[PDB]
Amino acid sequence: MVTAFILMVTAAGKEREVMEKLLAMPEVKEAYVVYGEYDLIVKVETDTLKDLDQFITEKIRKMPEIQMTSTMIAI
Amino acid sequence: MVTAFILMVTAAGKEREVMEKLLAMPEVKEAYVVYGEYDLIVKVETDTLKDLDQFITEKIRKMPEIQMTSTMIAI
Amino acid sequence: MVTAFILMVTAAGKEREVMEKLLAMPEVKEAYVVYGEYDLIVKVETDTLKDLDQFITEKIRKMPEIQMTSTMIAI
Amino acid sequence: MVTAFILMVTAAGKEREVMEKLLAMPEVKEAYVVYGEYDLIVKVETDTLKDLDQFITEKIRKMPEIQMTSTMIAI
Amino acid sequence: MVTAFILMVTAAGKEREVMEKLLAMPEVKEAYVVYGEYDLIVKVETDTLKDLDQFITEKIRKMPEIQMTSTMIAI
Amino acid sequence: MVTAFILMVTAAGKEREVMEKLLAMPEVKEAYVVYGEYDLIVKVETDTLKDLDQFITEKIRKMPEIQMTSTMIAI
Amino acid sequence: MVTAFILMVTAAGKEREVMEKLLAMPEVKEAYVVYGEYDLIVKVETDTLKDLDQFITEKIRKMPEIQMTSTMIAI
Amino acid sequence: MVTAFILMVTAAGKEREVMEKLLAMPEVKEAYVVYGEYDLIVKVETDTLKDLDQFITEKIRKMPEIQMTSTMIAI
Ligand SMILES: CC[C@H](C)[C@H](N)C(=O)O
Ligand SMILES: CC[C@H](C)[C@H](N)C(=O)O
Ligand SMILES: CC[C@H](C)[C@H](N)C(=O)O
Ligand SMILES: CC[C@H](C)[C@H](N)C(=O)O
Repeated sequence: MVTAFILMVTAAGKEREVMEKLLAMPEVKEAYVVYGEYDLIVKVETDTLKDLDQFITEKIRKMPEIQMTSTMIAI
Repeated sequence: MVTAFILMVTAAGKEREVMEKLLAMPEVKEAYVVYGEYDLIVKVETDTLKDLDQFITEKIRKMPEIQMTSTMIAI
Repeated sequence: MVTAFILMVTAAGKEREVMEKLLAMPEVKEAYVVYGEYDLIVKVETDTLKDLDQFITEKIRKMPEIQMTSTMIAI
Repeated sequence: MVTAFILMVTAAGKEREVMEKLLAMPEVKEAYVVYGEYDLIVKVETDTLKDLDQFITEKIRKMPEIQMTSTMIAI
Repeated sequence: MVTAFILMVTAAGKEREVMEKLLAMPEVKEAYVVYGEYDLIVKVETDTLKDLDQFITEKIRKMPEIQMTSTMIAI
Repeated sequence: MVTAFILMVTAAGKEREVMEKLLAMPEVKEAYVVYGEYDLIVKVETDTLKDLDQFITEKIRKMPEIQMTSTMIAI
Repeated sequence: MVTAFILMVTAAGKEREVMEKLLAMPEVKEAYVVYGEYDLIVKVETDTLKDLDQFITEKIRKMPEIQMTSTMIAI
Repeated sequence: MVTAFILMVTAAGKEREVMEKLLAMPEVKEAYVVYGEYDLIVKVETDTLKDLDQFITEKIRKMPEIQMTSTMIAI
């Protein structure tokens, strides 16, 4: 199994709507709007790294409101 | 009382327009146009953290001219 | 209640031992060793902001093994 | 007169003692320990740019506890 | 021969579209979608530096889907 | 007198047109499109720091094609 | 299989000697000294994520000449 | 001809002495001590890219007083 945290910067004022969309996805276990350089922190759990790759490319990167991400995979 | 410093990037030709909105807000204690990656730095104070949350999420991040923000809460 | 995520950098080879010490703290709700710029991601919760201030400055940052912390307070 | 905000990263656990030292300097108008990538924010005011550079050089950079800094001159 | 690595950020939902354009170009030796701040990394080779200049300025930076690039020329 | 170098990131494919506009300004002495994290490097010379401040706010920041800048003042 | 690009900053003047050491490692597929903020780019391939972390930990991070690194896992 | 701008970080208090040594090199066309993240900005010109490669790696980065360099090649 894979557990990872994705830190994201979103367009100003869209963090809440983006968070709600992410929370509705099965891969997403937790999501919070936060203070600092990043706007959202999202915890995801997938069966494989390939699945995590697909979550990033097929879900995250197709959302225009998300601008910059940093992913940290638990080990 | 909660004190925080907010770094902001505004749309081109709008940093003065944003400063004018900021300098009319009760929560804004000081505001400066600065050199660098960010256009402005603003020191704000609210009674509680819940109030800061509302202020930043609603009055700052939804301001049309704002493109990005990074808030540093102080101790 | 205040929720925050602490991104940490520990001295080399101390990640695991630091994590076990953190997991013993009542404020720590989740802790993970991760691959990336940061060595650990820790979810903490306190009753007030003043308590978090105390926990981060007097407990967490005083741990000999911890070199850097970047705390993201949740809205 | 030159006004500038200096963001600094300190050795973990030394931010308060550093802030107190800084607060004792005449050029320092305000100083706060903050959450985020940076640990301290300081507002300084000097008569000239020359004096600002001398300040960070003779005082700031000569403080072992201070590890990294970013200066933002106010306009 | 000049070799360079180009880090690129593309518009949302366009990273595959860009990869398809890149993988049809003679100058592209390898191309990968990557995690992080950048969406793709591409290794290119040209006969001369003047050719690289033309290639990057005209075929890469004018590509409609490209939002930002950072090119690292190799020795 | 003040001499400074301004490093800038521009929208992809607009670096040349931005450079031409800057070169036409009396304050600008040299300008080059460059490889790396920055897209343009511009050398400016003004009578006072106040004039440099005005160049940044009234000229640079009103140009939508310019996205992020870093200014280094000679001393 | 996991493929990743590692960008590194080395002590000034030690980049080539470091590159040669890296090139002697089986996990390293290619390596180049480059212009820019980073001094070296290395492409590595390991069977697992676990092995990638062990690689940078046992080899990369244990090289005194290497001062800073940024890893980008390829999808 | 190849033109490049080298952004440098020197050991503390060595900026001026490093600058005078650089000004003596035929490749160096302009050199300035500056306020900011970098200590010096140096404009250099060589007849070919291969010569610049040699100049930066075998001359510049071998200078004991220089700690970091980020070279931006001009188009
Ligand atoms: C609510 C905080 C927002 C999202 C941003 N991260 C900031 O610090 O300003
Ligand atoms: C109290 C905050 C400390 C100093 C650090 N900046 C952090 O966010 O963890
Ligand atoms: C010509 C280079 C462009 C402007 C950008 N700086 C890059 O490195 O890709
Ligand atoms: C040859 C390039 C060196 C290593 C450094 N990255 C620079 O740009 O100055």
